[PDB]
Amino acid sequence: IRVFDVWKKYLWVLKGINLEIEKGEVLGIVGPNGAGKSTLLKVITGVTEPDKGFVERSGKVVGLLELGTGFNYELSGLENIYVNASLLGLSRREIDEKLESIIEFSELDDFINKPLKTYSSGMIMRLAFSIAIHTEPECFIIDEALAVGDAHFQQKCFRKLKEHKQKGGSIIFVSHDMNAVKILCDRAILLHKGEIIEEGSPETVTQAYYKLK
Amino acid sequence: IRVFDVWKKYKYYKKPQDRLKEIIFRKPFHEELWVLKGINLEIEKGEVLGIVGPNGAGKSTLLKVITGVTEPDKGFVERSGKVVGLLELGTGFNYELSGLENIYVNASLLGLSRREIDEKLESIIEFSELDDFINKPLKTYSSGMIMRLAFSIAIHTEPECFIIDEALAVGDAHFQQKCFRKLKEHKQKGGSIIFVSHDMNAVKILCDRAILLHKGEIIEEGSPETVTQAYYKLKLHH
Repeated sequence: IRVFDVWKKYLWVLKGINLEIEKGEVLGIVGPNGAGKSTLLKVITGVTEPDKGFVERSGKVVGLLELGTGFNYELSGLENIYVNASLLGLSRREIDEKLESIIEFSELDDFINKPLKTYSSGMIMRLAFSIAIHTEPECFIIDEALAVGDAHFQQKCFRKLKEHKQKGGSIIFVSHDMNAVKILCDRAILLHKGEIIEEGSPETVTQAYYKLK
Repeated sequence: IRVFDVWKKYKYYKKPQDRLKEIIFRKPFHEELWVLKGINLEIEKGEVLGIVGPNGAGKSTLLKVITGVTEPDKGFVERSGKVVGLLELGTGFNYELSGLENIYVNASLLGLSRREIDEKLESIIEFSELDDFINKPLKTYSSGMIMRLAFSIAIHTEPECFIIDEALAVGDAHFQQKCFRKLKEHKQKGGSIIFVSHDMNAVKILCDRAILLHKGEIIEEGSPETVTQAYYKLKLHH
């Protein structure tokens, strides 16, 4: 939710970053690839510790880095659901309530017992999406590379995202399509060399990015 | 390159519980299923071959035997040179290491020599378009930059065949074209490419010929029109 004066070095990747993601919000993060967007998201999700300052988050954040974490291909898809969902914080009771819905979402009911090694690359993405979309995290990190291979599958993923937004979820959108930002994002921010140059409505930020572009 | 009488099986426990019960009773309590049955195939240098089929047909397990990650239970596969696939892309990367340092381990694992790395090192870093960040460690790299780097190392190792699933290579179209241009250069240089997709239109235009894989066997093979037609005939009678 809230990022307060967070700093990260290795040179400082992030300098004086203050940010807040409110509930029910679709937030777009735009900038050069070299600006350090990945390091900013990692401090948010919590995989990277801020060198100076702090960030407080109400709940877990799910991003591409988390997606499909801990998968073991020797294990079955059904077995893999448990290990992935457990790493994402779902309780044993929660998994069983959602195991039925997760399998129906992936549409792998025929193949779910089969071990992951046999699955096609598309099937694995479909499975990891199903586990991730159901963990009910407070925030979702959506890079444009996500949602690839959607035989209308994106619509089911997109429909749950509307449900997630209505339930107080927050979404972070990482993409280079500014037009997409206006359509999906309630507000956006532009990141340059570890600092936020301009923030606000997606129209204002899209203008500023074009000024930089 | 050449796949002869390849067969591949796996254990199929009905319930996760049953994996326990087989420990207790000392008896197997699994199901043996064959991903690939009677797979005979040839890949000619300078060929774009399309592998189309249902997800269960076994394409992933078949591609994995070709790349060399999995050994066939029955039959054999012979390849003249290395094959690069999604599992290989960025294999062995350590994010704590620098982007330049990580290049060395990937190429060393992909078989490139210390001398071989250096000759093409200039173009590869210029190919990735990562200039100041090359000194920087991978952890700072964006997901795009990491994938962008991994493609760059793999695309120039000049393996005999490239396996391209359609979901793979997604990204900046301008960089995807850079990969597309190099693959055309790869084909001209005697390279062979394998195209895996559910887009028949993509298969028909790009693939010189194709095979249809269903239930672990090739039901129809040949010109892309016939195979794409055959794939439609298969979808009717299911």
